[PDB]
Amino acid sequence: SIDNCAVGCPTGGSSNVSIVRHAYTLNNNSTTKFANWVAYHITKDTPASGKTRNWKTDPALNPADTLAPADYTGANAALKVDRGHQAPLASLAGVSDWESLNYLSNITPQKSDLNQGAWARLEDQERKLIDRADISSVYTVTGPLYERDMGKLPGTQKAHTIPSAYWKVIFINNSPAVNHYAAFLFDQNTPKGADFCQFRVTVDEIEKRTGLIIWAGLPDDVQASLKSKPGVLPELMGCKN
Amino acid sequence: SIDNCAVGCPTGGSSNVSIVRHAYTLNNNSTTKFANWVAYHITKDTPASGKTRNWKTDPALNPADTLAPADYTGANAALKVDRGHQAPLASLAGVSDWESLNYLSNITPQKSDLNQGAWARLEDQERKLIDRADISSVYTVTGPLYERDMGKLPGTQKAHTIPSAYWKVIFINNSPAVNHYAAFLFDQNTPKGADFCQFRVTVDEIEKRTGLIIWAGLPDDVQASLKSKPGVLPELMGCKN
Ligand SMILES: [Mg+2]
Ligand SMILES: [Mg+2]
Repeated sequence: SIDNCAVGCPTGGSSNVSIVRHAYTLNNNSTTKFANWVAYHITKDTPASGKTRNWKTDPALNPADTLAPADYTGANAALKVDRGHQAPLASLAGVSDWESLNYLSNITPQKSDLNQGAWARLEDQERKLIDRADISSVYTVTGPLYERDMGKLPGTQKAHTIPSAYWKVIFINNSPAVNHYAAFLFDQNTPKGADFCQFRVTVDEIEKRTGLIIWAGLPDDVQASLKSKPGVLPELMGCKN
Repeated sequence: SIDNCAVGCPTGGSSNVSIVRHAYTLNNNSTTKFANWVAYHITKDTPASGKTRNWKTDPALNPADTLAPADYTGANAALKVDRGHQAPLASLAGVSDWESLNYLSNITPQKSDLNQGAWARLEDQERKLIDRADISSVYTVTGPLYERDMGKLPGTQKAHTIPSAYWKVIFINNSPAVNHYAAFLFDQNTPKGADFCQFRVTVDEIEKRTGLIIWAGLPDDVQASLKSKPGVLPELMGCKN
């Protein structure tokens, strides 16, 4: 009865079952130890400011299939990474199970310059959409790419795969079949001062680089036509051209 | 009240009053003798096939400010023009005042190869959008441009100005602030076999060329951002990239 996707959650994730919460729906990867995709639904009632960050192992997963807080010891000193959210805390922290935004199934080792720079500026504009009187929902899917070796967390002996990039696919209101949409993709090494508007892509490119089908309940002809066309939602988020 | 525009009818027309019908809202030009813009609203109840075409002077205008059927005599032979509709007959003739679609305020001398070629193929895809289950409206504004000398109807002594081009701006459902949109512009001499997908433009180009502001009730920030960005509605009409 919780629908975080509206037009069908993504197919193609490594796990056949996904975790469904009020905060998000997530598909875990027991090999990489990170979520393949995280889908969430911002409304006027979901943002909350100032919540704290008590990182915790996700209790719904086997502990061997995800990370624990200990696994991040030394990671910033070794790799210049932060504990980066997939589903964003401030946009969703009013939901009834908000503490799950700080479960490590919703976190990856994200380079600090990306986390605190363009990724954060995109989060801020994504959240600001919901303040518009005619925007009642923002539906987003976000996740990693795994395309080059980014190193290993020094604080764990677990096999894991740090992402090489992160993407976000967004639409407003009811469905990308009728409503504006956007897709963005950022390498881990994105400079801190980068403008997030320079990282617009198509949904098709993200699918091709992930093995996923996003918005998988849309009709075939809608998928074929809109997924290879960059959307115009970024123009409402301050972007030009 | 009949609202054929949803987000504000255009400003900048030469007439300070517009004619409002179920079939369309139009703003006449008493100098050119043709409408500056015609706005219309397709719903599932508006299409009707096979209607007849009794061209008639628009009774709501002064006859000196518009054409009469006699004014078209010899025009096809001399100029290779048709009596081309602005608001399209087959998309709208289910409404109660449908014969007004064949009033000459809704007609211009439009080259036959445009009327019967790319302009008709765009009309067909525009009308087909309303068959999609999630599309409940198509709102369109269309009109002429006057940018070069096109010659004169041979069958009249009235002063008039034949258009050199035609434009069409389309969105679905409630508002281009949240819903897909399109804009197209075609020279009179567009080849008969042209692909209408090759004539996509921005709304800003049409405004700068016409002197109008389309969708004039939108907030300033929405107008600035979307009017310089080509829309993605054409991808649902069969167009690629
Ligand atoms: Mg972050
Ligand atoms: Mg026609």
